[PDB]
Amino acid sequence: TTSQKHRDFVAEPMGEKPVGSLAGIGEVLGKKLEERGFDKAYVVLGQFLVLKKDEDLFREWLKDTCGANAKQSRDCFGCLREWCDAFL
DNA sequence: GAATTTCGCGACACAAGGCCTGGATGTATATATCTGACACGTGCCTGGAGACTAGGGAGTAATCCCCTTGGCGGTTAAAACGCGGGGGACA
Repeated sequence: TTSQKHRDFVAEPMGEKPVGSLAGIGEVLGKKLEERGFDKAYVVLGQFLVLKKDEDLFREWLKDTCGANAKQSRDCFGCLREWCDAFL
């Protein structure tokens, strides 16, 4: 149900992880996000938080920023929500 | 010492290179002619454009592992260098 990258991100605090470490964000989407500005994982975390942890809003924002499809956005949102529940 | 004579000198001659000049030739140019091949105009009709749908190809992440890179220590096989010379390039 969960990719290994998902668990690896969830287990420990993000600290200074690159945006490419998020579940559902690979090389291409990572590079697009870095161009768009969100060049650190905690930056995407903050963008998640500002949207009040909402699901649909965050998924639409991710699709509109880097162009990810349903699955990649869903994985990123799920990993971020679990990380918030585990450390926030 | 005088006269006759052989070697050299100057005038005549000849020969060769370089330059001055003109003609024959071909080349580029102005004028004039004209034709047939390029340019434009029209009918139509066949091919390109537009709207819509289904589905498969491709994009993108996740993951494994292999194989490419880098490093080390010896061990020589091969490269560098100099030197004499003779055969090959060049005129």
